[PDB]
Amino acid sequence: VVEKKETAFIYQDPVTGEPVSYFKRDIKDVIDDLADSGFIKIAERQIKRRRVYKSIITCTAVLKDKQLIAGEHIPIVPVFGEWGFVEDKEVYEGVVRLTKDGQRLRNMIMS
Amino acid sequence: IITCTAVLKDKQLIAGEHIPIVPVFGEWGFVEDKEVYEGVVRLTKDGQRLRNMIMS
Amino acid sequence: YENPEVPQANAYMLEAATSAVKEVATLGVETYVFQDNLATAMRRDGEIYQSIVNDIYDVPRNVTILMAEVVDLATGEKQVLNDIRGRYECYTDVGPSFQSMKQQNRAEILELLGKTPQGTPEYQLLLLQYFT
Amino acid sequence: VFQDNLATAMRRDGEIYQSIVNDIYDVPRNVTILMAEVVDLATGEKQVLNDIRGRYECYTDVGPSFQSMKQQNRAEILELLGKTPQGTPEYQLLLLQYFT
Amino acid sequence: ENRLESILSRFDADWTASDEARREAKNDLFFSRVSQWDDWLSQYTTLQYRGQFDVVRPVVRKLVSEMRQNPIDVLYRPKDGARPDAADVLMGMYRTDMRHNTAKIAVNIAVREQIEAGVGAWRLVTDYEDQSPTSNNQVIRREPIHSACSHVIWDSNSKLMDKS
Amino acid sequence: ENRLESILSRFDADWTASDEARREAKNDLFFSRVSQWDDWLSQYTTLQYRGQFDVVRPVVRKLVSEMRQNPIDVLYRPKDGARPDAADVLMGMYRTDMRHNTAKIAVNIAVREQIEAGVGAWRLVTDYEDQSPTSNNQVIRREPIHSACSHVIWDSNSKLMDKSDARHCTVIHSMSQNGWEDFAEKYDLDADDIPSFQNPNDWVFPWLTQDTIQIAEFYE
Repeated sequence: VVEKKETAFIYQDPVTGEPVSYFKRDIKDVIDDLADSGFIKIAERQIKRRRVYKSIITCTAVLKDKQLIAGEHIPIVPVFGEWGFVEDKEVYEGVVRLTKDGQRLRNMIMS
Repeated sequence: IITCTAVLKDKQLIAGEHIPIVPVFGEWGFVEDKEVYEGVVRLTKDGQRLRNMIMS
Repeated sequence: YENPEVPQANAYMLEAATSAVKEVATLGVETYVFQDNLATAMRRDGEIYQSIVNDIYDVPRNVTILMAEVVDLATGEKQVLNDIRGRYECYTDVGPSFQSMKQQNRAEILELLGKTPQGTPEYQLLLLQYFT
Repeated sequence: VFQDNLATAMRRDGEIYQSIVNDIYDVPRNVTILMAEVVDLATGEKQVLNDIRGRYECYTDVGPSFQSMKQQNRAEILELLGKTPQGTPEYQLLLLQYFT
Repeated sequence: ENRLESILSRFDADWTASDEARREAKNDLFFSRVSQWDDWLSQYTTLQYRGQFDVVRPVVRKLVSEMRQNPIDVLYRPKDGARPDAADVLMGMYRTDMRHNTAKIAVNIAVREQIEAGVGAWRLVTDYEDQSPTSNNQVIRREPIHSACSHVIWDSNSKLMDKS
Repeated sequence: ENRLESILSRFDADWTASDEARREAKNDLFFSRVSQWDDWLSQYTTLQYRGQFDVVRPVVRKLVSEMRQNPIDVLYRPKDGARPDAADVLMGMYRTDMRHNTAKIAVNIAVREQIEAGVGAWRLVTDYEDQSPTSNNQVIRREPIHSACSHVIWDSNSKLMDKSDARHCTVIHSMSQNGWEDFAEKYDLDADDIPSFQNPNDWVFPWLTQDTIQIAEFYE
C-alpha cells in the first residue's frame, strides 16, 4: 500500500452540483469525453489516498511487477484468538496449545 | 525525537494541553515513594511454579 | 505369579493429567472474546469491501429532487465509472448474517413488532410484515 | 475496581481529546438568535481556526460505548420508554423511536 | 536498487520475525488435526504401542459448533448527518455478492483455524462476470486461505490486530 | 545547559526510579504469555522433563471476557449553567473519530495488559485526512502501546493514577529496518544514520532474531 497525494479534478455536473474525480482513473480513457458529455473543469486539487499494488514473485525473479488492484487496503483479512506482543514479538494462541502438555502425558500413560 | 547520542527533533509543538498518553492501572499505589502496580498474575506465580514442578 | 497391576503412580498421573487438560481447555468462562475478534475481522472486511466497491462498482448518487447513475464510455467502448468523493457516507458495524435485504427488512419488522404493544402501530407493522 | 480504573483512564482520554479538539478542530459557537463557524484563511491559502476561550463548556463522564450519535439517541429513547407508563408520553417516545 | 532484492529483503525480515509463532501454530494444527504423537524425528527405531485417547477434540468441536450458531456479518449504517438511506445500496451490493457458499466457507475456515491454531485469514478478490454481475460487469467474492499461520506473512512493523 | 544532557538526565532518573516495578511487570507478561518455566539463566545444562500445566490462564481469560462484555467510553455532558446543547458537537466529533478499529484495539490491548501485568497505555495522535476528515482536514485517532510497562516511562514525580501531574514522558519505539526507514521518511529524519536508545526488551526466549531499532519520543 502506497499513500500519496494525487491529482483530482473538480468538474461541474450538468445535472446539478460539482463532482470530484481522480485524475488517474480517467487519465486517458475519458479525459476528453467529459467535455463532450457536458462536464467542464472548474478546479484541480491534490488529494491524499492509498493505492494497492500486487506483484507475483518467485525466489529468483519477478513475474508481474506492480499490478495495481482495486481498493485502498490490502485485501487480506486476518482473524486472531488470544493475540498480543511480549517483547516486540507477536504471539497468538488458540485453545489447543496449553492442553498439549497434559494430553501428551495422558496418551503416554495410557500407552 | 531523541536517540542515545543526539536530538533529531528539538521542541516540535503538538496540539493539546496534556501529554497524549493515557495509562491504565490495576492495583496501584506507593509504598515508600516507590510506585507499585500489580495485576492478577503476580501472586499466583509462586504456587503455579510449584504445581508445574511437582507434576514434572 | 502375581496378577498384573497398574501402578499407583500411573493411575494418579493419568487422573491428574486428565484433570489438568479439563481445567485448562476452557476458553473464557463461552467464546465472547473470539466472537468479538471475529467481529473486528468482519469490520475490517467491510472497510476493504467498501473501498473496492468505490473503486470498481457503479455507486449511484441519491438526489432529493432518485438515483442518478452518471457514467460514460470511451472510444474503446469501455465504460469508466464516475464516483464522486462523497463516497464514505456510511460506516461499518456488526450484525446478524442475512442473505438478502428482504430478509433483513423482515427481521427488522419482526424485531419492532416484538416490542410494540397491540395498538395502531402494531397493526401497521403486521401489515408491513405481510408486505415483504 | 479494574473497570473503575478503566473509567478513570477514559475520563483522562476525554480530557486530552477535548484539548486537542480545541487546538486543531473547528468548533462552532451556537447562537440563540444556529452554529456560526468563524474562520479565515491566510495569504498562503491555509485556513486558521478561530476558537473562543469559551471552550470548556462540557465536562467528562463515563457511559456505554456507541458507534454514533443516532445509536446513542436510540438507546436514550429506549431507556426512557422502559420507565414511562403506557400514557401519552409513551406514545410520544414510541413515535420518537420510530423517528430515528 | 533492485526491486526483487527489496521485496525479498522485506519478505525475509518478516519471515524471520515471526518464526516462533508460526512454528507453534503449525504444531497446534498438526496436533489437533493429524495426530497427537508428533514424533517424526525418531519413530523408525522400534515398534511400540502408541494410542491416541483424545481429550481435547470434543472441546474444539464444542467451541466450533457454538461459534457456528451465531453468524456475524457486516452492517453498513449511515454516518451522522448523512442521508438516512446512505447505506442501502452498499448493503444491498454486499449482501448480493457475499451470499455465495465461498464467503461462508472462507469465514468458517478462518474461525476453525482461529480456534485451533490461533490465527486464520481470508481474501477479497474481484473478477469479471457476464451472466449475473453485481455491477459494472464485475463481482467481488471472498476466498479462503488454508493454514494462514504459514501461508500469509504480514509486515513485521504492524501493531494492530487486524493489520490495518 | 545542553538540551540532550537535560533530557537524558530526566529519562535516566525516571528509568532508574521504576526499575523494580518494570522488571516485575515484564516477568508477569512473560509468565502469562510465553512460558511459566522462566529458566533462561540456566537451562542448557541437562534435559529433564518440564511440563506446563496451566492453572492461571483460565482465570485471565475469564477476567478479560468479563471486562470485554462491558465496554466503557467517554460521555460529554453540559456543565452547570451551560446551554443544554453544549456537548453534542464535541460528542459527535468523538464518536466520529473513535469508532474505528484502532481505538477499540488499543483499549483492548491496554485492558489485557492491565489485567495481566498491571499497567497498560494508549496514545492519541492527529493526522491530515483529505478523503473523510472529521474537521479542518484533520483526524484524531487512538493508537496502541504494546508492553507499556517498559516502553512508556513517566515522570517519577507524579503521584496520580492517570499521571495528569506528570510534566514529561518518554515513549520508546522499537521498529524494524523497513519500519525505521518509513519512520525517517515520515518525520524527515536521516535514514542512513541508524538511531539507538535504551533497549527495553530482554533476550530471554530463544528467539532467532530480535532485530530492532530504538528511538525515543520525549513529551513535555
